Amino acid sequence: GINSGTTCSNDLLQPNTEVFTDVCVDYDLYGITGQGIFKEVSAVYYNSWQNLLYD
Amino acid sequence: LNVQYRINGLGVTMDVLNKNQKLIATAFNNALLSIQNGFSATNSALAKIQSVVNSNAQALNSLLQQLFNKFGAISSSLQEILSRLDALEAQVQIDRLINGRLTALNAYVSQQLSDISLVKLGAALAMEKVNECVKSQSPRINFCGNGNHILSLVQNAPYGLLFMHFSYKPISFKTVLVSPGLCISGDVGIAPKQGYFIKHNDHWMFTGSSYYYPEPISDKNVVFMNTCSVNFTKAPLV
Amino acid sequence: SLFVCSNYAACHDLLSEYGTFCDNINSILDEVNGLLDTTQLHVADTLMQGVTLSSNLNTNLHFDVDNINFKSLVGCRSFFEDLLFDKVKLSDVGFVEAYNNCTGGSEIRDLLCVQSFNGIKVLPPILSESQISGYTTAATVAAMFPPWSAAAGIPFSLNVQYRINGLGVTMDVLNKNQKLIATAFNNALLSIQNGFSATNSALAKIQSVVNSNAQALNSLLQQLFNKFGAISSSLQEILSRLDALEAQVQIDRLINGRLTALNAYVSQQLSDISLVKLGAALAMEKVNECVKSQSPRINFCGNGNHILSLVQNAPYGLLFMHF
Amino acid sequence: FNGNIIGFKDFVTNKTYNIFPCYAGRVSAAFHQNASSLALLYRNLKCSYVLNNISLATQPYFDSYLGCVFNADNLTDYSVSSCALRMGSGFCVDYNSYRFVTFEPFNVSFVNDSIESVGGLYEIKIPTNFTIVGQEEFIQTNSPKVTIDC
Amino acid sequence: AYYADSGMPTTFLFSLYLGTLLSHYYVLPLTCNAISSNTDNETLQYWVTPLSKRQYLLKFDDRGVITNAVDCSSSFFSEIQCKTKSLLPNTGVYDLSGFTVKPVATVHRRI
Amino acid sequence: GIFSRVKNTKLYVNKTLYSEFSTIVIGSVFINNSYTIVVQPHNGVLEITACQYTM
Ligand SMILES: CC(=O)N[C@H]1[C@H]([C@H](O)[C@H](O)COC(C)=O)O[C@@](O[C@H](CO)[C@@H](O)[C@@H]2O[C@@](O)(C(=O)O)C[C@H](O)[C@H]2NC(C)=O)(C(=O)O)C[C@@H]1O
Ligand SMILES: *[C@@H]1O[C@H](CO)[C@@H](O[C@@H]2O[C@H](CO)[C@@H](O)[C@H](O)[C@H]2NC(C)=O)[C@H](O)[C@H]1NC(C)=O
Ligand SMILES: *[C@@H]1O[C@H](CO)[C@@H](O)[C@H](O)[C@H]1NC(C)=O
Ligand SMILES: *[C@@H]1O[C@H](CO)[C@@H](O)[C@H](O)[C@H]1NC(C)=O
Ligand SMILES: *[C@@H]1O[C@H](CO)[C@@H](O)[C@H](O)[C@H]1NC(C)=O
Ligand SMILES: *[C@@H]1O[C@H](CO)[C@@H](O)[C@H](O)[C@H]1NC(C)=O
Ligand SMILES: *[C@@H]1O[C@H](CO)[C@@H](O)[C@H](O)[C@H]1NC(C)=O
Ligand SMILES: *[C@@H]1O[C@H](CO)[C@@H](O)[C@H](O)[C@H]1NC(C)=O
Repeated sequence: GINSGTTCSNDLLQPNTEVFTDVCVDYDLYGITGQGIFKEVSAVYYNSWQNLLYD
Repeated sequence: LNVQYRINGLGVTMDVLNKNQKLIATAFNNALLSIQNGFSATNSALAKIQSVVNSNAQALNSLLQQLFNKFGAISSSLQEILSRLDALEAQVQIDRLINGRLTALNAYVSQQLSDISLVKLGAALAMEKVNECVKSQSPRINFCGNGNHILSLVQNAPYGLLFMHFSYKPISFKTVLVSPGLCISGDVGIAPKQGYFIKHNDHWMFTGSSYYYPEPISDKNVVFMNTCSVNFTKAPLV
Repeated sequence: SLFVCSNYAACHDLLSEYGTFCDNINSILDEVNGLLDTTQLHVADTLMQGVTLSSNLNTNLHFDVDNINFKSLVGCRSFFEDLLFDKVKLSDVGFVEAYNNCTGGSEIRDLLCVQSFNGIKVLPPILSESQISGYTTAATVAAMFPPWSAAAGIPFSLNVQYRINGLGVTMDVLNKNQKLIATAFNNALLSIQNGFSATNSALAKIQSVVNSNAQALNSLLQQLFNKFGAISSSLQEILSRLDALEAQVQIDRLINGRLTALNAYVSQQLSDISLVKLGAALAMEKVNECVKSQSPRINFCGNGNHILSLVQNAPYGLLFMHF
Repeated sequence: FNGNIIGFKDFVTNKTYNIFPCYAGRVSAAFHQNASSLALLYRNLKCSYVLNNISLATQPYFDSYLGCVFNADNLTDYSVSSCALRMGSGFCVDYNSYRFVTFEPFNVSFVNDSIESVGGLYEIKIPTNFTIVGQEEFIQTNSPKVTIDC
Repeated sequence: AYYADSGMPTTFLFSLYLGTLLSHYYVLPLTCNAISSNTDNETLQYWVTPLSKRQYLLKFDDRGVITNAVDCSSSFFSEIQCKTKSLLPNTGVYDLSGFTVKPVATVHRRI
Repeated sequence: GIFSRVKNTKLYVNKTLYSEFSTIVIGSVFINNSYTIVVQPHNGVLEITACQYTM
């Protein structure tokens, strides 16, 4: 489960931050890394076990 | 007058169409309305421009997945590789990975060189078309329009030029008994520069090469000849 | 799926990660074959024109007018093209036949089918040469018989007479030697069919292009035998005496060497078919400025004072005869 | 010449061999939207040899000059004027099921008239109407100006 | 483990790392009085079909539901259609190379 | 792997509708080791007992 999952290494303590929308930032969403812009939207097709959307 | 003198060169007399200018004007605007409604149907030219835009769109789309191919490398996303391996362990795959990327790039610009060369030749062919049968009319058949091409006009197109053509093609025919070339009692040959010769009502009349019209024989519609061949038709008197 | 790796599933697994690239190569093959078929239909409808011939045609009863022979070039399959088909045996019909001999028996030196067994297949063209030769025969007899659709409604001897009007030659000496100049064309036709026994420039280029095609095929044959830095060249021995993880670098180095060889070959093929398109379009131009109607453009249809021309079907091209 | 194996001998009975390499790979298939079945073509291979390889197909075999065509009745009597599924050498298949009909793109109108100088004159079917028609054509003169950051 | 009582495609339940290769499957006997009731009522209908390595097609709709699946291994229409990224391919003459004879029995290299 | 296809056995006891089907065991050697897998239904709810107990 490379860079994805629940078991997080908290050796370097980083506080959990809210999603700063509409800005070009780097993200660490539960270990998922990258850099991009988040826009607050509405979706209804998501499921209980499903949490990520792919292109 | 331009199109009347132009179809004269295709072998059409002028006496009939002096009364028939109005209906061939309606033929002109009906042909324009038909080709304007011809784009409602998925014809070849729309298929050609859609093929061009889909071809280079698919080329630039195929450029994208060259980043996403596996190659010999363990992945295709270099960001998680550099967040997964150290800098010293990057070069064991990333140097030949970006080498594969650059081979894709120079291959792609080699097909770009090929397509720009062929579209330069297509531009040269369009140049030949527009300076030989758009701004003028050249004696060269089956090059601008198939059959008896009359003239052509060029309209603007996206990433090209649309080439619409006026062509002549009749709908009904008539059988006739004619002879190409003959001679007279003074052993002088009579042969049409264009058209044929019809014999009816005990006289030899002249016809055009594109429409049945018996014209009176003259000296201006004919090319002279010093002596006729033995296998040519012999016409008595004058 | 056959060339860079024949049948080995562990090899095909390492083919499966990079099969998008060879699928793109296959799409490149599909579009160059599409332009090949498109240019073939272009050849078909540019040789075709507004032609009408009389349906009561018999090539064996009525076959000559004013003592000029055409029985070499009269078909429906003419002797004139069949002489050239006797001069070279590597036709596509001969290719199909060579595929038909390679099903068991003799001739262990059979390069055409072991090319097919290694993967490369010379597809036949979508139009048979029989119907193309019949179309050229139909165009020629349209030029020779009423109504002269290919000769603008003018008899053939009258075409010769009206052309020699325009080349600075009077008619006073012409009216007494129609049979003499007819025998002059007959002797010219006999000379140009008899010249094909000697190795001509036309023979030089037709065996040059088919030997260039065969040389490119043989270059693909040795590309399987090239190392590309590996300790061997085929997959069975390196799947046998190695353990497929130390052989994985050998496998991917040989497949990328082979894929670069195919990239060079498809670049060569797209350049080659661009040359075919240009030569084909120039052939269209000279067809409709010589045989359908002569044009006042000097020293392009024939060197010197050109008079008239004829076109015969050829293997992988057209044969153009100019007078 | 190019390192290609040919044959061997046995060390026991001293008899030789010719190793012709075997055949692998299929040929092609044909499909239509309004059809539901498939048209199968197996060129350069014998129908009886194909049936002796694995088993007997549900459709009967049809051997041609090109090869072994399946699920299509060969019909050379009619000619398709315009086809889209080209089998090669002027051959095609189509759905109404799938059948094989020989293809020719063009033909001459074959006007029922004479051939020779009847009384020194000729029978020519000359036009009697005047009719024009526009013609649509496109020539591509420009390409989009792409670029890439290296 | 996957199940879906509702909805004809099945969905994820949980993963279970063991390492031990799983070898055998068996259905228990249920000591019950009469589920058939002298063959006038229902019965048990467990049906089974093995699985292996295959590549399939997963069509998604606008709501992300599996619409259709293509084998690409049984028929010749199983291929071509799925490699052309459609449930129904366009007209064309598409080549096939999905057969190899492999009838051999002896492979050795020796002196 | 295997695929199963189970029609529900809707037996209607009077005013108590049930739908109960059989029990399946999968495993390797089915002993006190090797993580034996037993899943059973109990009247509308499934009971997975996936543990390496005796058989
Ligand atoms: C897989 C199979 O063939 N199942 C049979 C099943 C077995 O043969 C048998 O019951 C198990 O015991 C052995 C090993 O003999 O039997 C079924 O029919 C029974 C016949 O034995 C049936 O008559 C049942 O008989 C009982 O007397 C009993 O307890 O055995 C009473 C029981 O209600 C009755 N079951 C009914 C009518 O459904 C069976 O159990 O259904 C037939 C199966 O196909
Ligand atoms: C006019 O031309 C025709 C057609 O060529 C001649 O008819 C025959 O022509 C062939 C070939 O030239 C000869 O072999 C035949 O002997 C000809 N038949 C006859 C009956 O002559 C025709 O002779 C020509 N007429 C003249 C006066 O030259
Ligand atoms: C792990 O380290 C973090 C500091 O980054 C600390 O807050 C946390 O209590 C530690 N967890 C333990 C000791 O279980
Ligand atoms: C193909 O080759 C074999 C072996 O030489 C020969 O017997 C056969 O006649 C050939 N086929 C044709 C059509 O000539
Ligand atoms: C034939 O084979 C035998 C062994 O089987 C061998 O000893 C002999 O040299 C071979 N050649 C001849 C010509 O007998
Ligand atoms: C197929 O069916 C459609 C729907 O009825 C119809 O419009 C079309 O003409 C048919 N034929 C082809 C070749 O698509
Ligand atoms: C169809 O093919 C068979 C053999 O494949 C042949 O015997 C028959 O003559 C063919 N039908 C024609 C050519 O009409
Ligand atoms: C020629 O064709 C047109 C087409 O509509 C027709 O109206 C006309 O009557 C025909 N005849 C003449 C002599 O124009």
